[PDB]
Formats: sequence, C-alpha cells, structure tokens
Amino acid sequence: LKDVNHIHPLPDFVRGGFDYVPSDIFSGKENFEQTLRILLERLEFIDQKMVELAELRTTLNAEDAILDEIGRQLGIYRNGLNDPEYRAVIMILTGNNSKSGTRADIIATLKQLFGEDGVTTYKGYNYRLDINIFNTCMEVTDILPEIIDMLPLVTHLRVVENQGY
Amino acid sequence: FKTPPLPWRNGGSVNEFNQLYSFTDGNTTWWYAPGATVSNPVVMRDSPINGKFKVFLD
Amino acid sequence: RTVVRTFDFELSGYPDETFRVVLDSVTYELRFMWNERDESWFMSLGDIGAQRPTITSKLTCYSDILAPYRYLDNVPDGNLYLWPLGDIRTRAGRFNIGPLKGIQMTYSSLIE
Amino acid sequence: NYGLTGSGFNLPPMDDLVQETKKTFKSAFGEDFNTESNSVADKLIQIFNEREYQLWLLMGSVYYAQTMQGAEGIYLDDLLGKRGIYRLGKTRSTGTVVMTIDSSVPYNMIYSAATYTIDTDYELSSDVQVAGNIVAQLIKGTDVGTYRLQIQNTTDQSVKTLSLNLTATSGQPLITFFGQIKDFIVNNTILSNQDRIWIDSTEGALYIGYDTNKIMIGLSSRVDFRTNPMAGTRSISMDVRSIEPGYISRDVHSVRSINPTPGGFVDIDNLSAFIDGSDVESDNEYRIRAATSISEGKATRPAILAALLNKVEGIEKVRIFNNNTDKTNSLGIPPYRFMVVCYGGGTAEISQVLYDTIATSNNTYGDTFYDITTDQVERIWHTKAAARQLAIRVRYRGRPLSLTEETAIANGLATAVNGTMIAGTLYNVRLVGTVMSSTSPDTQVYVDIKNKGQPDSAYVNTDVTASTTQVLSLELEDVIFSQI
Amino acid sequence: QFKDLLLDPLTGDLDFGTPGDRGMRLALTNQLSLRQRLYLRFAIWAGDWYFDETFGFPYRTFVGKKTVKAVLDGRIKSEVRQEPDVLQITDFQSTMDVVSRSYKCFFTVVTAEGEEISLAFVGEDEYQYPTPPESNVQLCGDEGVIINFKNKLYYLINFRLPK
Repeated sequence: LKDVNHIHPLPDFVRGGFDYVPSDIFSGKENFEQTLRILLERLEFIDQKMVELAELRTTLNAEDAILDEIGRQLGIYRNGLNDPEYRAVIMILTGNNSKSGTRADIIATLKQLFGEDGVTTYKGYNYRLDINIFNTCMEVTDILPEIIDMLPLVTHLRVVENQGY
Repeated sequence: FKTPPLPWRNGGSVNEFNQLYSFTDGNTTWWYAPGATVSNPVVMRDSPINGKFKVFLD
Repeated sequence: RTVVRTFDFELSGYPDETFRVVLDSVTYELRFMWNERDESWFMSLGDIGAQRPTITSKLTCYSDILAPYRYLDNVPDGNLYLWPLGDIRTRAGRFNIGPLKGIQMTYSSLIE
Repeated sequence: NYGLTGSGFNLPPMDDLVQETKKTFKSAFGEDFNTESNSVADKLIQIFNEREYQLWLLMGSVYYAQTMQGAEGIYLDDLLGKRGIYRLGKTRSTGTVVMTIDSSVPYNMIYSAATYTIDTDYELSSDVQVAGNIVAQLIKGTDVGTYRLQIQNTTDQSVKTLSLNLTATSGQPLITFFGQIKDFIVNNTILSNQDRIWIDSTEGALYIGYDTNKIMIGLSSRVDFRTNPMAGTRSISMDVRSIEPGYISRDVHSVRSINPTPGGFVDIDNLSAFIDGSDVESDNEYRIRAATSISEGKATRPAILAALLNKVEGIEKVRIFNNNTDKTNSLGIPPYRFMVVCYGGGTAEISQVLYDTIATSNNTYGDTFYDITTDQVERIWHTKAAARQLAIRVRYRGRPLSLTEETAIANGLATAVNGTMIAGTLYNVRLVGTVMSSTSPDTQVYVDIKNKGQPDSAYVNTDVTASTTQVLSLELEDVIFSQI
Repeated sequence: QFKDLLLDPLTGDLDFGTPGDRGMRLALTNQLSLRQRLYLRFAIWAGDWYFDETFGFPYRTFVGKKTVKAVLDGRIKSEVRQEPDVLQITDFQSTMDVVSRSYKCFFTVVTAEGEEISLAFVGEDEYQYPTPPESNVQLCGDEGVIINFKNKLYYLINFRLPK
C-alpha cells in the first residue's frame, strides 16, 4: 500500500510552507508572495537533485562517466568495453560469486542477456556442452571471456549465434 | 424415517441415519445416508447423485 | 564465535532520547534521533562526556550494526541486532520497539 | 557539528538552525534588529527554515543508502547484488494429495489434468493415471473364486504373477490367503514395507499402508498392483499446485473437497504440509537468506551425498563410483560416466534431486532412467541395489534361553542391515560382540552365516562381502538357536 | 482497543461466525470490546468469582429487600463509569412496578474509537516492496516504452480531428 523506498521528490513542496502563512494576512498582496516564492523555488531545484545524487549512482542507471568508479571498486576495468555491455559484464562477474555451474543455474545467467526464448543449451555425453543464441542485442565476442568463467573446470564448449530460430 | 422432509443444501452436513432430505433441480427426490452419524457426519455436496446418499423409492 | 544474550533495550518513542547504558562492564552513552522523511531511528554511540560520538548509524532489522567497527578500543565486541517478535515482514517503527511492542532490540556478548 | 564528521552522518534539530540564522540576521543589521514573533522578517525566516530541515533529513537518508545497514527497496538490491543474490518473485504452492477410489474404477482410466480443481485455488499438477500410483489398499470381508495378482518388480522391470483360489470366505483359509499375499508383496519392493502391512484376524481384513491404529500412512513409494477381481478400496497419490502465484498455506489434514466429483470418489486428504507459496520477497527474509548462504553447497561429491539423504522420503543408503580414464575399467562403466547407487528412493522423486550435478558432468549411467523437463527435456540414469538375504545360526553353551528372551538377540542383529554397498563386511567378531551385548551379562558362543535356501553344509565363519550392486539383508524369522 | 475473544451479542456464546466463515474472532472495534466489558461486569454477582473476591455487582443488597429506587440508580450509574474509556451517559429511564415488583431501567453510553498503533500482531503489512524484473528487460530495455508512445500518438491523432 506504500512504497518502502522513501527517497522521492517531496510532493507539492512549493504549496507547503505557504500553508504556514498565519491567517491569510499577506495572501492576495502580490508583493510578499513573489519574494517568498522566489526564495522557496530555489530549494525546489536542490531538492530535486538530491534524488539523482542517489538514484543515478545505482549500477542499473549509472552512466559510463561514473560507472567506471563502480567497476573500479570491484576490480572490473573498462578495457575496451562500451557502456551498454560494460554494464552486462559487471552484472555477470558479480553474479558468479554465488554459483555452482549447474544446468539449471547456467540457464538462469544466460536468461538476463537474451530474453526468455533467445537462448538454448544442448548437452553431450563426454563433457560436451553447446550454447545457442537467437536474439542477441549486443556483440558477443567481447562478452565471451566471461561466458567461459562460470562453467565447470572441465567443460567442452561450442558457441553458435544466429538471429531467430 | 422422520417424516418432515428437509431441503437440500450445498453447505450442509448430515449426521443422522434415518432422515429424508429433499433434493431439487422441480424434479424432487428424497435422499438418505445410512452411514451418517454425529461421530461420522457427511457433507451435502452440490448434488447427491455423485456416495453414501441413496434416493427414496417410488 | 559463541555468544550469549545479555541485554535488551526499550524506547519510549520520544524523538530525542538520550541515556547511559553499561555493557561488558564498560559504560557508554547512547542517542536516538527520529527521522521523519526516512521514518527510521538514528543511533549515535560514544564515550561518557565525549565531545563527539564515536559511531553513528541507521537502525535496520537483521543487520549487524557493529560489524565494520570491531577494531576500536571503545566499541563493544558483542552483537547488536533488531529482529521482530511478530510477523517477520514488520519493519522497525517509532513506537513498536521493545520487549513486547513488536521489535526486540538486543545485545549479546561473546563468551570470554 | 551536525553535518559530516569522523563518526558518520548526524541530524540537526530545527531550533539550532533557527538560532544560527537569527544570529546571522542580528549581525546583518546590528543587535537592535527584531526577530521574534511580531517581525515580518521572523515570519519569513521561520517559514524559510523548516524546508531545509526536510533537505537535511533527505540528505542523511541518502548517505546510508550505500551501507550494509540502512539500505531499503531498490537500493538494497544493489548492495546485495554485488554478492550475486536476488529477490524471489511470486511463488506457487506445491504439494501432494491422496484420494480413495471405489472398487469399480478401472485401472486404465486417466484423469484429465485441465478438468478438475481440488479446492478454490488448487488444481492437478499434470495428467494422472490410476495405474502405477497406488499408495495404500484396504481389503475386508466381502471378496469364492480364482484370483490373479500382478506387481512390477521395483528393482527389475519384469511383471510377476501369482495364482490363488479363495475356497473359503473366512477363517484359517482366508488367513492363509492373506499371508500368501503378504509374502508375495514383501518379496518385492523393500523390506520396510512389511512393517506396515498386517492382518487383523479378529475382523478378517487386510491393511496395506496403515499403522496399528488404522491410519493410512502409505507404503514406501508409489507402485503398481492389480487383482483381476477388483476387491477392496484403492488409494492413489496425486501432485497438486496452486492456480495463481501468491501466498497460500495448507496443513497436514486440510484438503477436504473436489469441486467436480469424479464417479467412484470416496474421500481426499493431505499427508504432509504443503510448501506454502509466497508473495513478493520482503527485505527481512532477503537479508536472512543472504546471511545463511554458507550452507548452500552444490555440484560436489560431499554436496551431492548430503543432498540425497535430505531430499527423499527414503534413500536409506547411497554410494557413488567414478571412472574417468579413457576406458570402461573393471566395473562395467562407460569411459566418462559416473555411477550412483541408492536404496529405497523411488525413481521420479530421486531423479529430480540429481539436478544438483555439475553441469557438463555426463553421469547418466545405471539400469533405470527417467526424463525431466528443464524447455528442453533430458534423461538421467541410476540403479537400485539388489538385496541379498542371509541365514544366521547361533550356537552356544550355557543355560537354555527362554521364549521371548531371544527377541533382544534377534533385533540385536539388526546391525547386519546397516552394511554399506559393496564395502560391507560382516566382521563376525562384531556380531559376537553384539549378541553378547543386548542381554544380561553371562560361556561359549559362535555365529554361522549362509545365503538363504542353501543346505546346512554352507554354514561358515569367514566374513561375507557384498557384490558390486548387492546389499546385505536379514529377516527376524531367519534366526535360529542351538544349545551345546 | 482492548482486544479479547468476541462474545455473540445475541446468544452469549463465543462468536464463531456464520456457517460460511466459521472460526474464531477477536474483539477489535472499541464498541464491541466495551459492550462485553460492561456485560461481564454486570452479569457476575459480587464475590461469586473465585480468584477475585472484589469483582462483580452486589445484587443481594437490593433484591429481596424493600429498597429506594433512587439509591439503586446511583449504583447502576456508578459501575458504568469504572471503565476508563467512557465519555458520558446520555439518558436514564428508571421505572419500577409495584404489582409485579419488577424494576427495569434504560440508558445508553457513548464511547469514541481509536487507532491501531501497530499492525505487527494482526494479519497484514502496509508496505509495497518492489517486484524483480523479468528476462532480459533490465539489460536491454522494455517494450512498454514503445506501446505507451504508440498509444499517445494514436490518441493525439484522434484528438485533433473534430468529433
């Protein structure tokens, strides 16, 4: 019924405070109101930017200019990656820390990179595993090094990518 | 039997082995359940045509 | 790290409570401030008569408050937690802190 | 003082800000400036001041958003997202139910999955067939003629048949007929089943999958079994899930109805608490799950060993073997496939547990298989150990043991049922110790062991070892005593 | 706001509920709680409940004796005000019949209603924790941003043409 995240712009900030004019003594004088409005409306701008200072620092929306700072703390350097996929690698490596490389587990990680039906996985008798891609939205060669990391120590892997079925 | 027939009810539970319950759809038939007791009641379902219930003979 | 429960807290709901407590035979002073917009309790910890508090943090349920601060000579080495007595989904409030109000703020000390 | 300090972020009250700004105004226009109550400047300054209180509070809230404590809502995910843990969404309750069916319902009839609802919010998990899902049976009173009995072996896959005649409808002949049926069933499945079937001679009825108090507790696993004259009342086990995801819970004996009543229906009830569904995951249990992730082990030999023993309604024993060098090795195994041996774990339920295996580890060897949907569907393999019963003879010198005093000794040899697959060695010295332990203290004692059915010449003292897929077994009635 | 097991006003037994929702209920509204708090307070004769000799009403003083109507009304009207959440008593029609020797009074009591302080012990929660995203929506965008824009364009094309 209520949002748990209380960090939001204050609703109707301006009309508040004006509500503290005692008994409409000054209201309708058009000389005191403008002086008060001009000062209060400055806080509006500062109040608004208080959110982006917290909202924009999250990894989901962080821009490349500062996303590097988030990656730097985790040891994931930009190298030659671009912004749209640099976000992906950060998620992939971080998610690897609570993984076991099971068949059900592997499907889950690939799920975040290719939608619901964009990926499928065949399995083979002698350590063979196969990955199929149908709806890639980013160039895969640069993402490939991580795709190896979350697999068992002895996996034998093939990678094939195509658009659609 | 006990003479006064009683109406069927989907939310009813029977506990008496000798009373007649008048089911209707106005096709009225009278039903009983010998294996009904206070210790082992039975639930009047949507329809009696589906166990322990038996229809009165005509 | 065996630990034993040894102290419990209660709050009257006044927005600027301040009182002195004794833990592990040492004495500390605590300050609690209520935040309106964030509807949460702010806790400050320090030595008796200290110019400034040593530690300030925001209270939350099932979070180890002292975790990153067990490296100072004036900080308790025990465990401080807030967990609910009722439904597990209830979050810390203003008047719902106490041994029977819904949230059990507790301190426990390691066995040495 | 109240901003950023060496010990975190603080909060200023309103009055301190009011006094500070009033002092600033005083300095602006000398000590004579009025700033209390009646001043227009007072009404402007006080109104102006309260707003920055909100700004300070919000700023203080922002700072803790990036700390182990104080994170909430969306911001909480980022903090714990660094450690690869994500909230759980809406969930659907899962569980199993049983129902008794009238004697007349044919075996081959199959219930349509999409034409029934257990109760206001439960439906069949999938299609269900009566055959192969019998869990308990009750036979009583009304049943002369010729009867056929069928059963699928739980280790092999060969159907077995038995022929009998019910020349009498009561008395010792009926008791013998029931005993013959009991012997027929116990020789297959698992010995634990025999503990849960008996005959109430006082009433001349046979109970399958009940307890001494006449409560249906079920057999050790779903099975198939038939009688050409379909007598008694049969019970089956179904799998049930909720309609829409959310929060819902049911107790051990809650489910009580089915809306569209199928012909021949008798009753329906629960056996154990359902895995209740949940709403959107909250912060508290999110932190709790983040804290207890240490024990979450998978895809390792100790992990797979532990998981099986704690996720199956049975699985008394388990053992694994490895062959990973270019060849089939002595034991018949493909070059790069694991081997798993279990006891009393069923087929489908245990198969689902095997999804903890390391990805790309082929495994998949054994005598029995099953298919599981991931989406794609894949097949897994395993085997069930073939029990081998022993015959034990005890000879001693001393006072004659009295009847009902041999019960302790007989049950004492229950340790013989605790041998492990392959690596099971009796160590007859251990048996001598046990037989001399489960009794009052106090001359001579010996133990002889042989396979069932062999002549008396087969008795020996050397220890016995289980085969590759065999496991030791023993029955109470297969113990004898001799005085010397 | 005193919580307690709900007593049926019509029968006096516990209010297990209607046949469609049979169960157990707690007295939540202040009105229901006060009703039973007065009912029990008046129904238990003074001294007849063990474990508390001081509880109850002393009917034996008046019943069976020649008594003055005015004295009885004072005691009846006084026991009511022992509850800490009684605002006032509106009217009081005390009448006595000498033929049948019966006495019967009427009156009503006014009580306000309070808040619940905390919902931790009762049923539900008031927060709206977020829902995790689905599939590759987070890392690649969402289609709804296209659907809403298309709908806005269509409705704007609809607006300009007079109708």
